[PDB]
Amino acid sequence: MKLNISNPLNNVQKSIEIDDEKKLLPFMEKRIGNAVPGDSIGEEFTGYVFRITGGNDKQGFPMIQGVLTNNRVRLLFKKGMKCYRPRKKGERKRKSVRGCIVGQDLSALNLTLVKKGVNEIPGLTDKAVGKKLGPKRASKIRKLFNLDKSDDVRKYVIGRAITKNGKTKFIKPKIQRLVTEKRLLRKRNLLQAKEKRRLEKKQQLKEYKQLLN
Amino acid sequence: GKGIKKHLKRVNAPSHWMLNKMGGQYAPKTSSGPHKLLESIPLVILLRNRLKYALTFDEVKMILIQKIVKVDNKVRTDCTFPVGLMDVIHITKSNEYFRLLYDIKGRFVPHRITNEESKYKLCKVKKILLRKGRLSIAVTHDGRSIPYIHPDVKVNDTVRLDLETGKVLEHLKFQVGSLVMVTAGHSVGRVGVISSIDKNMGTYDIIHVKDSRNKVFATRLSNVFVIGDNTKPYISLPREKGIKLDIIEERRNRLKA
Amino acid sequence: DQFTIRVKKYMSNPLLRRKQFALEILHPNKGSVAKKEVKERLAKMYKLNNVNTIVLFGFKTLFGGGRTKGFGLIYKNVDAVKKFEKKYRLVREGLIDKETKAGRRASKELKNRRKKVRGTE
RNA sequence: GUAGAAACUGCGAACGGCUCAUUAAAACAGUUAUAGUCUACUUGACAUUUAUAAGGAUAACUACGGAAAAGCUGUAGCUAAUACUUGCAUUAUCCUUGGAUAAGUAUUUGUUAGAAGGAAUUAUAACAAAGAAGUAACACGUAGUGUGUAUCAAUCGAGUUUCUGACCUAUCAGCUUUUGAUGUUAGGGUAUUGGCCUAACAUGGCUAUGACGGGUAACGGGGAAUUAGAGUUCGAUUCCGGAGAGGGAGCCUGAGAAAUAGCUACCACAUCUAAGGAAGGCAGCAGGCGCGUAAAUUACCCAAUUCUAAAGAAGAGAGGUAGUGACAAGAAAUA
Ligand SMILES: [Mg+2]
Ligand SMILES: [Mg+2]
Ligand SMILES: [Mg+2]
Ligand SMILES: [Mg+2]
Ligand SMILES: [Mg+2]
Ligand SMILES: [Mg+2]
Ligand SMILES: [Mg+2]
Ligand SMILES: [Mg+2]
Ligand SMILES: [Mg+2]
Ligand SMILES: [Mg+2]
Ligand SMILES: [Mg+2]
Ligand SMILES: [Mg+2]
Ligand SMILES: [Mg+2]
Ligand SMILES: [Mg+2]
Repeated sequence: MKLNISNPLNNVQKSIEIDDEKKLLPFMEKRIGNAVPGDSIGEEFTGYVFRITGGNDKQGFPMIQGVLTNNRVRLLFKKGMKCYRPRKKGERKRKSVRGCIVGQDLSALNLTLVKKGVNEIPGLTDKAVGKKLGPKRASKIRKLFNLDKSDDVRKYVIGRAITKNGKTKFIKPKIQRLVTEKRLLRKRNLLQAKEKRRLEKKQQLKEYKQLLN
Repeated sequence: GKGIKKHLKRVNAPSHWMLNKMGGQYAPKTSSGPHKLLESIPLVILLRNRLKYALTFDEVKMILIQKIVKVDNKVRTDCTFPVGLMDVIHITKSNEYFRLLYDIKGRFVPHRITNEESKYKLCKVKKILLRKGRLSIAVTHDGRSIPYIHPDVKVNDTVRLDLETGKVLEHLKFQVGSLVMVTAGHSVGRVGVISSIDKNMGTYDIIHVKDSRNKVFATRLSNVFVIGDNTKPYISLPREKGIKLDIIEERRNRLKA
Repeated sequence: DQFTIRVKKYMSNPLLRRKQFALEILHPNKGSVAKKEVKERLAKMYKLNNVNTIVLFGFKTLFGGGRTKGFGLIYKNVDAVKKFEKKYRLVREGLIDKETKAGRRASKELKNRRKKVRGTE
């Protein structure tokens, strides 16, 4: 029925409502994860290819990938699976879930875009949106801006907006795994402590060995 | 569940703590550490019930937050830390020193030693172990490992330990003429010398002790603590010097106005 | 007007910042001289340039009349009083004045907020 | 620099509180053993076969959704860590030289030597094979700490275990052993000993000094009532030990559970509903029905006693305070 189509490359998605057996006939009896032509659901969709990734049935139970049935089943879930979240550590619970074969009793599709066609379908293919968050580990910034050991990394981070009094202030994330001088004090302190312990053990052994007599 | 218990009820606490049987259903429940529960006292009890510095538990907490109380030359902030027999206590703010001892009853007291005496304590040896490289380690009543022990130290004598550095100063043997303090039933603060040793094979060894008033008492071996050679002790003692009179003459003395 | 003060088991407590003592008040053929006059007399005794460093509590009148017992507490400065005296004492003396009454109906908010999830919670 | 709704991570929820159904050499009490074992937090000792700093992925968050309903959740797009991973750089002995090398913590196998305990196949040492896991790619600014880490020892505990000790009944005299009953041999399994289990073998084991059965309106002690001295009768109920969470069985996490305000089924009972489905366990504190001769407030507070935590500062029907109360106890008007 209700279709949710998303474009992974450009981070934009659009929804349409279809109530017709003929328009949705090609989707039937197809598992999740495989491609499917999208001509039949609209004139503008000629040459567009979509891919089934989810959806849930009339009562609202989600679709899961493993089960090879056309209807609802009943499993016991654990920490590492999909349609569950534990309340305690080590908790396991039995719930009812829907198969992965596409049938007439679905209430949503949740399918993504694969290939474009000959028209532009405004609001799904023309636009694009950025990351919404920039990296924080230093090496990631080095790889993002193609830098070297010489290029200081504290200058290449992006603040957002502030317009208090100055037009640009650019408050920036704290970046991690940076080579603070402190982390060198750690190395030298560890080395000196190890050397002191070695000296103490040598002195203790010599005193003991002379102590026997 | 049935795991380790965490609470202690008041009428089940050891009787030498002397806790009021009203005012509460619980006792401080000392932590795990160098001393056993029954042969020790928590720091809260010492610092509230005995010395009267604090009026509640929270005041003990606000005392210990500021780091001014040292046991065995190290600051502690645990309100239920075990404080044990021969342990020295320093309160920096008031410039005071103490050593816990038994009195002639079974109850612990702070003895108020001076500064020069505050630089050592006495530890009794519980066992001697041989480890890798044929190096010896001594285990004391204080829960303490001493490496490179002298070859002439056995598993029942006592040693004198420097506190600034964990090194050994000298040791005292466990003989027929040594001076002793007793640490369990029917005689808990008594000081005498030693008269004889028994050595029963499969069971306990019985030893006899003679007082300085020529009174004789005996106990087990495992509750004997050597504290000096034949002549003199190596620490100061409380007012009574471990001399236990009986009830008739104790009462007679107490009635001397 | 005509009363006498006897201070017993006086102690100095440098770990805290106060002096600790017990108290006995004699007042024959009258009744229960008030706390303010006691504070003023103590201040006159120890020269106590101010009176806001004194705490008194636990006053009993000893059936028969004519005498009273209690406890006292004198601090080095008002900063210590505020630092390490409990709140109800600090309200009776008047050093602070706070009367927030959130109540033990906060348990309802504790419970019905555990059923909502990350965002709306 | 300071503060900081969410969320990831860590620790704790196995302690506390309640009840007495089961249970008659069982549980429990005094007295022993572990040379037959496990042990988080805390305490003391203390280590071995790119380096000016490595990896990818996921919460919270944004947009598009489904279901009557529930502490339900789908798809796509980012990003951290003491989460999850990988991995650098030094010395001690043989006889003022030099090479050899140790190149391996626990644990398993084979061959030997040997300060302590009543007793060793004990610490420990050598030779020949295997080999986990680790020794800081972390945080604070107080020369110090915090968090984490291999072995040993201590501490808080537990599992097993020796000897002795219970009410009435013989109209209960012979029980147990094909399907483990009593022993020997070899293994399996467990944290370790053991018919605890499996195969082969033998015919044993208990009993009128009461076995095997029946009954209890029987949880066991510390204790209570009454008695000159002997005795007789009680102990659901302040502390200690045991057992259980409607009745049975099974299981995950974790140092610790056969846990039930943890999970999975069956039997009984019972809730919401759009009829497709989803949720349940007061012998915890109050309170209600029923049962009966027979028993209190749907109150206030963390101030005291203590416990948990990222441990002054938060929380606690543990606990304290008051309300009802001729159970029981003490003093004491009506001159
Ligand atoms: Mg249970
Ligand atoms: Mg307190
Ligand atoms: Mg319990
Ligand atoms: Mg067989
Ligand atoms: Mg009983
Ligand atoms: Mg009990
Ligand atoms: Mg019931
Ligand atoms: Mg259960
Ligand atoms: Mg149930
Ligand atoms: Mg319940
Ligand atoms: Mg109730
Ligand atoms: Mg009644
Ligand atoms: Mg408190
Ligand atoms: Mg802190």
